[PDB]
Amino acid sequence: VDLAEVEKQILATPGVKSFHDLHIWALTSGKASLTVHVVNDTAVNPEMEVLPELKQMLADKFDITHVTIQFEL
Amino acid sequence: VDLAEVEKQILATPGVKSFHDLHIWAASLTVHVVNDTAVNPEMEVLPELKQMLADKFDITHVTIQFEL
Ligand code: NI
Ligand code: NI
Repeated sequence: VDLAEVEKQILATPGVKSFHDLHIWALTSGKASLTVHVVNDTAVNPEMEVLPELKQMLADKFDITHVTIQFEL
Repeated sequence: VDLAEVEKQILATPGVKSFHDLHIWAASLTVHVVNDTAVNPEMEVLPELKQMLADKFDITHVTIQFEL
């Protein structure tokens, strides 16, 4: 997992203003686990309009399928 | 940490319908919450869960994902 591409792809996602507290570590299984705090734009409900896009991108681009994404304004 | 008491308090929170993928390790907590679909959980649920986990369990390193 290239942490720079992960950061770039998070900030490249429509409706993402910023992020912090990105953690990416290996589970016992050796599979990637990710947590992140995302500040979404005021115009989008991120549950509907950002979360599915971040899930899709993290799976497709990084093979990360164990995700917990929190949104703040 | 009593996961049974964490479970009760999460489910006791207004706007919470269910949760899964609760993980607590050295304390850090992650969880997936299904909110009531009539509630945007970003203002009506998230701060409430964060203050409850702080008050009741001394847990402040939290990541809560709302979905479904
Ligand atoms: Ni945060
Ligand atoms: Ni889930």
